[PDB]
Amino acid sequence: TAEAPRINPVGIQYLGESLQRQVFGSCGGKDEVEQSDKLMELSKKSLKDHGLWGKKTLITDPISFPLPPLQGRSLDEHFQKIGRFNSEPYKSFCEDKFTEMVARPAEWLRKPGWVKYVPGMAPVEVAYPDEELVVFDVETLYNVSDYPTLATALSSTAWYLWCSPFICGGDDPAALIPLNTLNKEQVVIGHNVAYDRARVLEEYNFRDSKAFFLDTQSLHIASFGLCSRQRPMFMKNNKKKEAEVESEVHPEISIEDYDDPWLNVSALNSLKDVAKFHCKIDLDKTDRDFFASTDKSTIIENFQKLVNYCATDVTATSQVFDKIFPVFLKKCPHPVSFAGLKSLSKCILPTKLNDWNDYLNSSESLYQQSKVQIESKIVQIIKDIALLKDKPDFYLKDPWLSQLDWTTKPLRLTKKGVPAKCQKLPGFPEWYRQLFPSKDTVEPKITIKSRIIPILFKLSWENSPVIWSKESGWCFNVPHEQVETYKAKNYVLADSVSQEEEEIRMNNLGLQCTGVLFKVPHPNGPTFNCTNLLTKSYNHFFEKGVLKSESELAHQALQINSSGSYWMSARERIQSQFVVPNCKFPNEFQSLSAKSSLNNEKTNDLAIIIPKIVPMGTITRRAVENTWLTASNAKANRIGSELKTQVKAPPGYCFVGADVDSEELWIASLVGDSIFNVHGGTAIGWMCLEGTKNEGTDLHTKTAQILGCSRNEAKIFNYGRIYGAGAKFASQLLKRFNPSLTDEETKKIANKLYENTKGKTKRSKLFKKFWYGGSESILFNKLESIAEQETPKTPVLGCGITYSLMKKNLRANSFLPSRINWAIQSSGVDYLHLLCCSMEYIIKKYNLEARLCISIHDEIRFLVSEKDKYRAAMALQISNIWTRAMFCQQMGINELPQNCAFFSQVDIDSVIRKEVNMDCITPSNKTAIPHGEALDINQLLDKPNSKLGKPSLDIDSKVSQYAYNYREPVFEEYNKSYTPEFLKYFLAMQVQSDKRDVNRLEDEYLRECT
DNA sequence: AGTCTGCGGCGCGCGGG
DNA sequence: TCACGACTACCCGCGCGCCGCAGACT
DNA sequence: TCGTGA
Ligand SMILES: Nc1ncnc2c1ncn2[C@H]1C[C@H](O)[C@@H](COP(=O)(O)OP(=O)(O)OP(=O)(O)O)O1
Ligand SMILES: *P(=O)(O)OC[C@@H]1CC[C@H](n2cc(C)c(=O)[nH]c2=O)O1
Ligand SMILES: [Mg+2]
Repeated sequence: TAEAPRINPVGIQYLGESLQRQVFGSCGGKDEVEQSDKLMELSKKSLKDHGLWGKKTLITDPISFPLPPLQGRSLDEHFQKIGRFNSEPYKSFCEDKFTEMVARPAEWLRKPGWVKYVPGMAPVEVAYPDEELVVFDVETLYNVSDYPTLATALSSTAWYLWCSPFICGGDDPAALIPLNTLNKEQVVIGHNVAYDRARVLEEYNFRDSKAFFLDTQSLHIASFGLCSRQRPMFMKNNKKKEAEVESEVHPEISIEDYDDPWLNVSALNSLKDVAKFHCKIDLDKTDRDFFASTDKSTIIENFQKLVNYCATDVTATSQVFDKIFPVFLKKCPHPVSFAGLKSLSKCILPTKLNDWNDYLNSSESLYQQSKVQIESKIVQIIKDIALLKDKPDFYLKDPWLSQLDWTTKPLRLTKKGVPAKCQKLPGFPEWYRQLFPSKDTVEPKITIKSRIIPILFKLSWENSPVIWSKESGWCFNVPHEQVETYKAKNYVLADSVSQEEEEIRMNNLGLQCTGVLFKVPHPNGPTFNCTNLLTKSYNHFFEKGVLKSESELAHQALQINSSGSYWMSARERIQSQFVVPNCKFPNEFQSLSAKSSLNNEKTNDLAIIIPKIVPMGTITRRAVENTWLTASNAKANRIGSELKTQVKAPPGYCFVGADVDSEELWIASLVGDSIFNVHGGTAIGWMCLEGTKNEGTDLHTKTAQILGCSRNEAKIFNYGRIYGAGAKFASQLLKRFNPSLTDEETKKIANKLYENTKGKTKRSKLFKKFWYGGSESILFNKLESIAEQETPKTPVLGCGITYSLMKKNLRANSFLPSRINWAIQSSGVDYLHLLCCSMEYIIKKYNLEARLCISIHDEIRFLVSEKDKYRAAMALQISNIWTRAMFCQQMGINELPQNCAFFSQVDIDSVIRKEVNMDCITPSNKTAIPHGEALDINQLLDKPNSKLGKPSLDIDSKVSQYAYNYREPVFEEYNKSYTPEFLKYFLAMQVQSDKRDVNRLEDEYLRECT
């Protein structure tokens, strides 16, 4: 009949028989069972205390379908052989690189194209360099055009120079450098090589390239570290640098080297700093002004100097790479990292030109037109106050008008005659003079966020006028009789210095002071000062009666400067993007499919953008790019927020994408559950695996429904709790989420939640400090135990830590939390690398037409033709199940839950938007977009023509030749340090919920020790 | 020699991911 | 009685206020 | 870099 589900002692389902056999082979161990009775008693006690024992779980029919066979007995061997197969030729080329350098030609010849210089022979004109490894550099004349001007390259036996046709003659500046990328496999090394890659001619194809661009910066980022932390690690480097610069003489003993030894090891990212650190070479940068000139005639002179400078940069980059590369190989010895770096290096974005131009024009025009009107409105009222010096009593009476300073500056005479020099304006108000930054300026310069406009439009708080003070930004006067009442309302009293100072301004005019000032609350209640009134998060107080507007214009001035913040932030970066149309280069836009099959129909507009991505830009080996990974999603009231919508696929092609769900939380649950050897051993693991995203019963949704907030807000709350936060901080976030809640209530909720979540703490001389009585106590204790280790490594792949963060380098100013954050975030990077390697191998094996388009952290997208659309999704699911199985096998568990094995939904679309059923309507864009589709696993299986085709035997024959070496997992050497009786006693104390029991257990171990 | 009179780098608020 | 001990993490760029200096007429 | 409890 039908198959029977497999359930462990907790109500958790495992995979079916066929999938178990195909993935894990045959593995069964009764030794886990042998000690499991003790572990199960402790786990049972915890699950009974919190209330999770006996609760219902989701049960689903088993899934079984055939899978491609593995290439090894275990997952580690299979991934090792695949990783070596993907990266073999380039890895051979990168090693055994030349050490000695070829001398330079005495004279360089200016002629268009590629010229080869070999010592002892005449120069030769060549079409391509045609070499396995070169070092490369590009220079551009950026004020005139975006296209390159000259380039040079160094190889093992020759020197090469490329000169543009523009400088030789003519007036057409559009040209690109050819390198024969499509037909020859080669490695190109260079600092910030993403800039250089966008200039190569053969890169503008939809077909996959055969060249690997390697970046020295990312290698320096990953190994030897840098001052990434803005204040903890970077400011220190800056202060020691300015101390070295100022005082030329160096004392024998440094003043603070003992406190912070790590200071010596770290270095800055810019290539000059890397060169002077590693290779002790000084580089001058003076020539960069010559390429700012707007005349091609100046480039004709100083040609020799510019060429020699570029060659010097090439030599410096080569000698820097020679030092960096072996240490990177020593830190990260698994081939999967190298293959993943190669995969992440190459990306492409297709788009259209006229659409881009229309988008830019619309956004800019609306932004300027919105700004001008409100500025004019405010100038018009300032003019009348400017003439109101006469009849001083009128401004004297009004408190806001009284707050204005109406003094005037007298006139100067030199030799009894007026200089009329360095005089702003003669005998005009002093406040009005400040508005003008220069004499020549005719109209006052006034803008939203200026400090004076909350006076120009009168505004009140609790029907009380606002007054500015030196120590406290804004304060409203409150009568004495109600002061305790405002203390009841939790309003904070003003500082004593300001209260003493305000008496003089009150007693002047003969006015009287019958009240004390009360500070206007900043969003943060304690020790924060309010500065600006038109800022966001003041909108809730606005129109509630907490803040009163006598001027309706303020409301308009609030709507403007809130519909146009994003465009103000990003207009520069967006408008400066480099786009290349198809009409300029007709022969280069080539389809992904090998068979063209005609039907081009002379497509009017196409364009390609090459994103400039640094693959490793953080201590946690994450990638950086300034515009696209930091692009905002579409919003109804924000002008120009449809950026990612501009990417479109060419006809006959589509985008297939996926996103990982609850990644870091799942990794944390796994590393917590590793000790028990059973999935769901901890309470937080059971509260992670309780349900699925589709049914709506995930952990984040439950947190959202308990706290009454959105799912994103719950995500912020949970991640902040996990990395380490405070109850006051969490209560503050609850105050942001709902403005109608009294502070004491939020504090009470935060305290009860944290008391249930974390639990109590205990300090003992044998067992150091540990947590007990909490749901996530074991997860924490394991994290601090692994953070303290001498040589920390990533649990999955054994990647080492940077030199700067090592505890030997730091004897003061220790940074414990960064290590905890680093381990998990790095594990996420390892997940991404495994996904990319598996997808590449499957694509190459089954001859699918596919190429990676973009990968924003968890999110991954591909460009796939119409015929192969479902096959890519099938490959994605296979990649996901392999990656999850590898993660479980490394920790010591040989089983996997069924619910978390596969992606929830895989989406097929034509443009880049977050959800397929989104209209994406902005103030600039008034046209709806047709919907795509999203499929789960069953809807993927029942569709026809979604199965893989016939394989190729030669690929397996090539994979089979590589070798495999056994390695012991990282947690085993950690566990062999501790003796088993100490382990059983430590766990037995960690499960107790009362302090007296823990004391008794400690004494019982002391008696057993004898 | 005095007498003011601008001025660009540094740092903090404030938004995007 | 002191010994921790605190504390979301990883990134990007723009606008306004402040200060230690350069520069044009007595 | 001051603050705090068991
Ligand atoms: N406020 C945040 N604080 C710390 N880390 C964050 C934060 N936001 C996002 N991240 C980190 C942790 C996330 O697992 C990871 C990916 O972002 P995100 O997609 O929002 O989480 P997620 O993978 O659980 O989404 P989902 O489950 O809906 O697919 O980056
Ligand atoms: P955006 O699409 O919103 O974010 C994409 C990725 C997800 C993870 C990373 N990230 C985003 C945000 C908003 C954050 O605060 N911290 C992150 O690490 O960027
Ligand atoms: Mg996600």
